[PDB]
Amino acid sequence: TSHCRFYENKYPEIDDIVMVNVQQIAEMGAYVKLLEYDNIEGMILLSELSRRRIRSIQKLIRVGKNDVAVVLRVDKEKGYIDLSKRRVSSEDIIKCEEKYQKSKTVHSILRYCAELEELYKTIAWPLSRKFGHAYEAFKLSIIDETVWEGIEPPSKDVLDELKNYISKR
Amino acid sequence: QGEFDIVQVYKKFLQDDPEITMPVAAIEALVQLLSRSQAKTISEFMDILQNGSNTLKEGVQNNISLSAGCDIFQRFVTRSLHDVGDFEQCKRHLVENGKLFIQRARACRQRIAHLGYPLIRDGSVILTHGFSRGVAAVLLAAAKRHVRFKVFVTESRPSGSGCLMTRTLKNACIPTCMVLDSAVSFTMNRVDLVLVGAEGVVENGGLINQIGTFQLAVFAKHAHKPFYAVAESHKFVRMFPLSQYDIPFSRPILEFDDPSPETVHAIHNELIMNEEQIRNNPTLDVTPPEFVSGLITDLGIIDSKSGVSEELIKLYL
Amino acid sequence: SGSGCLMTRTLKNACIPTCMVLDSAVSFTMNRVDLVLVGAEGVVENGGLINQIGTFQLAVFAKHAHKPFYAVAESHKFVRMFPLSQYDIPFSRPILEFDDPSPETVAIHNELIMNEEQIRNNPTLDVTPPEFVSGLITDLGIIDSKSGVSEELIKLYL
Amino acid sequence: DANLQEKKIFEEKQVSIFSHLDWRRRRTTENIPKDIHPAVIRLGLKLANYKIFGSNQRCIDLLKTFKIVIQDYQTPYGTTLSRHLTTHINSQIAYLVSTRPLSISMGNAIRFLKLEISVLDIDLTDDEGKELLLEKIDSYIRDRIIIAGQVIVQAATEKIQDGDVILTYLHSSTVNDVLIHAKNVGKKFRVVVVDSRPEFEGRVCLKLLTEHGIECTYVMISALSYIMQEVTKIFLGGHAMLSNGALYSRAGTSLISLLGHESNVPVIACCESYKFTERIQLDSLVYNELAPGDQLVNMGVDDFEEKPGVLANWKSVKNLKLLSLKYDVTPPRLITVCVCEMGLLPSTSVPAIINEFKQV
Repeated sequence: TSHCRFYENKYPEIDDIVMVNVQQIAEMGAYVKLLEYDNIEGMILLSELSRRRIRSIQKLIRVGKNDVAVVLRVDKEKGYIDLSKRRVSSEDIIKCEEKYQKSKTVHSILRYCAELEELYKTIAWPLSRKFGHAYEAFKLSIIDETVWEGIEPPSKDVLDELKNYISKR
Repeated sequence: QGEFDIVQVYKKFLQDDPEITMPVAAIEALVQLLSRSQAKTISEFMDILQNGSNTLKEGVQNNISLSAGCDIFQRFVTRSLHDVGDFEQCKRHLVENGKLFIQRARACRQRIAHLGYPLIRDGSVILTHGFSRGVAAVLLAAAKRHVRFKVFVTESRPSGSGCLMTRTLKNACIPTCMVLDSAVSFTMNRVDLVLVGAEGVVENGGLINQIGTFQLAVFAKHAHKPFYAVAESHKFVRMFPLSQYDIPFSRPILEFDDPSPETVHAIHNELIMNEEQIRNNPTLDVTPPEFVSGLITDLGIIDSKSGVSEELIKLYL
Repeated sequence: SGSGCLMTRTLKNACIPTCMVLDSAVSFTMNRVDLVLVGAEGVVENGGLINQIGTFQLAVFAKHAHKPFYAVAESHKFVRMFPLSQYDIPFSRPILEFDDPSPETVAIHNELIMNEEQIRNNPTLDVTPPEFVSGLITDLGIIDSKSGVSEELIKLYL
Repeated sequence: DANLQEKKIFEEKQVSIFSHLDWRRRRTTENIPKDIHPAVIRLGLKLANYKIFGSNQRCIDLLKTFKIVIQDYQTPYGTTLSRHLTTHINSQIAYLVSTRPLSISMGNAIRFLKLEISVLDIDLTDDEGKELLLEKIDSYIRDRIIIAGQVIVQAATEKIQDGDVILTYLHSSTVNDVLIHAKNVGKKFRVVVVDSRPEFEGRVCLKLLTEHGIECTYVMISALSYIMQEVTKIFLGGHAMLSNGALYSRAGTSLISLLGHESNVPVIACCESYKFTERIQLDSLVYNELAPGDQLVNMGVDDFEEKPGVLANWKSVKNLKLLSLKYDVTPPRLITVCVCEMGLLPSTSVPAIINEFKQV
């Protein structure tokens, strides 16, 4: 257990919006990988990819950075995921990236203490199942103790250490 | 079962119809591979035909026109493709537009003839190289319009397709006269036009065809007689040969011996390079655009050799 | 003539690498070659070069490839004739005639060639004009002016 | 002034085939006007005293400077931003022109910047109009120059083959970034570096490539006939590509191309799209740009040093006048390919790409 996903969902439903870093471009689409789900595969059609103003576009500027896309279809039994960016709501774009880094923030915490997949069962996902999201109340965890209502880690052997790491605010 | 090795379907259409070329076959095969398939995601669809094309592409010895035709076929489908509401529209828009490509594809060789035959003039003298269904159609369409003309034919080593193209014309009651490869120059003064097929059209408006093509083009240039080449649109390839030599080599080409001291101690038609050393010889030459008076396609006749690219760029979406 | 299959042997018996190239593939060969050298079956008043059927075929490529073209000829081959074009030579047999048909329907394919009847219709010889020959190798020396071929030729026939 | 000057600048249409080429240069700040932002002046000096000023870096530094101008611009609030801003900019190029004629990489950039001025909506406030333009410029720099370079570098590197020996001439920072990027991907090759008088712009390409560990050879242009026998490909970065397909680059760029064609080696032209132009020249003398003739006086292998040439009085000697053009026009039939960010195009396909952008 060295790398685990971000949310309870092994796969995201349709109409979900997810941050994703591009891997390569091909004659038929843009092979990508979704960060919030352990970088599983995914393909973005050229037409559904952002519009262009070149004869045959070759500005692979996006080929390395992380972009935001919506989900179109999912086949959980083979791994195929069809996505698109052109349809992504220009304002709802940032709401992903806004709600991204906090998830990235939380994952940064565990990975430090996780050197994992079970810990999300223990605290993360149920808390995000408790409140709206693990971040909207994680600052309260250092100001309150009723947060752990129904919390069962493996032990407080490292949770107590983690409590001391909620300090970084 | 499901979809067997589509090379069979590919190979079947060649036997179900020999009067259709290799490119139009695979396109007729993929549409089937698209039709007899249920993918449920756009990814699986294009993940198939890529493996579908490459398999076909890896099947034949990486034939240009085929590897050309398939790559064009994909980008036509995935161009105006979009997923809206339901999903069957995807497979619908694919095979429907995919079927349309073929319809537009097989009819290309007809458009060419309807545009080519006015090049043939009463009493003119034509020169072609090797066999090429494109040259056939226009030349036949000339005779069927009742015009008088004579044509030469190149022996077309190593393919030897000159003998075949010689026949295919004679059976249409038009004169013939086979010229062996080493004597095209001697005849150019006697000709008024030079027609030839095309196995591949490249970005600089070049002309990839059989080994003897560029041989003719320079002679036509030096003899101030025009040079016309027939090419189907789906042969436009996205490659740019610098010099008239940099082309991919399936084999290694033109190597020498290493003869250490071992002494091993006017028509002679039997004296011929063996099948081993012929394989050492190349099979394709590339004619630069400067030597092409005009490129005749289903898109029309193209003289620019700069609009060849624009038309090509219009193809790969 | 097929004499290519023989010349390659004559070299190999002296430890010389050989690569037989099709008659239809000299163009592809040029950018590799540094110099082309041929024999001569007859030399002409205009400095021409009557030799086998393929000489002018690759004499132009050498021009187009800017590689020098050299030809070897012995003095006892200077002939007193003058062609106006690369075709003005006497034909033993009438060459390059067309069949006259009538409504009668009737990779590598090395075994597919012209019959011994079609070949005899094709020409035997070929003449390269002097602008395509960088120089001429004779016992009289190396000649290149293509007006000095005439002085020497005139020096002979008298 | 310009009323009388325009007659003067026309009276220079006479026997000397260079009589029309404007020679006037402002190399100092003497009698400089006041409408001139500092960062423009610092550029005006660099435009007139630098000598290794790539056609790209000028258009970059020009626009970056223009940003500061527009930022520090204070629109008369008796009007709006749109009106009376190009007029402010127009009075900046007139200085910047007088220090060295506008390149082609600059004019088109200027010709573009003036458009986005004329189109923005008046609803925006000045602090909104500025922040808009600053974006359009920064985009113009990345989309049309930098990224376009990064594409060309890759596409050009593709046609490089192990065992090549390629030839550059007179430091084109584009074609350097290719060779540089060519060694890093492990392509096995070597370089020939053709230089020429007066300002040996080559020996800085030799410096760069050597400092990257590239086999290189150095010969002056008069050694072309001797060295072309080794070369296999020729790479040229141009100042601009004309609409006839011609390559508008520096001096010997033609002889490089010509000699190569007469040795069956290819002339690959690397030039970004925005350097294209609707202009079209039949000779390398209609449109061109002059350099000081005194730079020819220096004999030996150094620019500014102690070489009292035997011509140092040419300005005062009758019937003896030195000159040195610095760009020349090479016909298409020698250039075999233009590698632009739109891909490898035949040089003659330029005006299409121009008309491509003109749909707006």
